[PDB]
Amino acid sequence: EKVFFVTSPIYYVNAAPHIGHVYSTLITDVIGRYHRVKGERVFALTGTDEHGQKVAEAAKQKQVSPYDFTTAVAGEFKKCFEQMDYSIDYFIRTTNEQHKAVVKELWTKLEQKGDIYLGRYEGWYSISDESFLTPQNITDGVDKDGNPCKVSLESGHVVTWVSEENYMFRLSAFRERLLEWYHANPGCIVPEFRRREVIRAVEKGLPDLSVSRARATLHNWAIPVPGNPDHCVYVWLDALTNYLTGSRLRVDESGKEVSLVDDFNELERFPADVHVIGKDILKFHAIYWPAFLLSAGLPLPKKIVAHGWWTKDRKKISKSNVFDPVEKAEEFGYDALKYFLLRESGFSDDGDYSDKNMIARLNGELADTLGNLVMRCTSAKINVNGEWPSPAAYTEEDESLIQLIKDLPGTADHYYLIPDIQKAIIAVFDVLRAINAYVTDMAPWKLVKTDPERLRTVLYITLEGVRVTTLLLSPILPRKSVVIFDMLGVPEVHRKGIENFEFGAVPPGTRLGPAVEGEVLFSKRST
Ligand SMILES: CSCC[C@H](N)C(=O)OP(=O)(O)OC[C@H]1O[C@@H](n2cnc3c(N)ncnc32)[C@H](O)[C@@H]1O
Repeated sequence: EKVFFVTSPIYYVNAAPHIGHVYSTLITDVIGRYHRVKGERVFALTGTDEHGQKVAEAAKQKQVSPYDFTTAVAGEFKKCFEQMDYSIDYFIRTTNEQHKAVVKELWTKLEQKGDIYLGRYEGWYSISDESFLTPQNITDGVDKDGNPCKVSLESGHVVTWVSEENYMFRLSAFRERLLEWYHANPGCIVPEFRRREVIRAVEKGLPDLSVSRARATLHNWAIPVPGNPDHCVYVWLDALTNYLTGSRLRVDESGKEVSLVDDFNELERFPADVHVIGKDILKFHAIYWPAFLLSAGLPLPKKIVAHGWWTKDRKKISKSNVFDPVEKAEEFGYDALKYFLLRESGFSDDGDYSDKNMIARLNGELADTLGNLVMRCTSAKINVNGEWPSPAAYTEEDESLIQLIKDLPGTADHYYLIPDIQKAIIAVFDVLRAINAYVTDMAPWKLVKTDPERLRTVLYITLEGVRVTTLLLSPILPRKSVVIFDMLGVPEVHRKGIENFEFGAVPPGTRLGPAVEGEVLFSKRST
């Protein structure tokens, strides 16, 4: 047993944060959260990637030193993510000294086992992606200022030629072993098809990788290569090591580091259980990262979730679709927008954000299915005693609904683990819709007069239903799930832990929380 260790990719500090990074870190957060709700110990980890030519030149463009610039931008990121009301255990920065120590340690480790040598790289490169590309991965396209240039087929950004004496990691040595790892662990890359892509790529062949760069090129704004000040460590070998650094930092109550353990075992975090990333950076996480680790005698991660790219109104996120997530959060609600991001598309798909679409999913899932159920379920009209009634005899119809509620956890457990947050959300909302049909059917408004003894069995099942679903929706709706429980008057101990996935863990005679006359759970908006 280990600390469950979930990651978010650390982001380039060249520009303000947006929905893309909020999205990636939310997925990180939800996986971390669910596992905590399971009662497991967890370490979630978002951060910023600060070194390298991309950011270095981003600082030059804004007429200011990288030190001042990166600190400032990295600050916008901590602010955004604080306001997004997450629950991550650390915000890492590659400018941090303890990190640098680890990168140098890893570098040395790799050198030691003869898998780094001094070579050349003569080929293409995208500064904007800090990615080496082969000629097949570039095409003709327009420079800014209209000039003919070469653009990346992956990114679309400008690619410049590079002819440098660089340090080379022996990636080609590791293709057969990588291929075993992909096959030995047929669920280590999700969604499935993105796995297949990785395997096709590795099936063809791997060249050795340039893991250092000419100091000059980077504007001296990267971690030096050990034993050779003339070089700096490739931004990605630096950036990828952030996962190993967070696994070795010890953190205090204010979220600041205090110490860097010598060994990764001391904190029982490494290797990552889930590396949430974007499809755009798969090759580094699924080919490079594991290759480095094997070289160095380290463990490999368990799972890499590579997701799709958001767009707004089908047009791509605006360099020049203004998208402030914190405002859309203030507009519609923070849990509401978290939900929408997680529900509106799965990891296989390139989601398309639309205000009107979210108004729909708010008004017709959160408000009208979930919210609606709760408002009836807890009411002086139906629940005249404001308690949890004792169940009478169970109808077969009762037993059907219950079986759905008994099963619902085990199913969502798989989907959360896959991970597929979408097929875990619907899974719950299938059970919420059922619970709702049942109640319309049983007509408890009528039963309060005809058959109070039967109304006990109806109200109780509903309540336990609404409870087990809300419990399993916690990581999606962290703040509203607490409001739901408060209305239900569930004890705090029954809001966490697998013991409370059991049907009927809250016993009858439990008193409902106070009834506020205005209290609406989710607010129906204009179309
Ligand atoms: C070892 S980690 C080093 C990573 C490196 N520092 C880096 O890649 O920096 P970066 O800010 O350009 O990263 C872009 C990342 O943000 C998300 N993302 C961005 N745009 C998105 C969108 N439109 N939709 C969904 N997700 C998006 C997505 O996760 C993608 O990988």
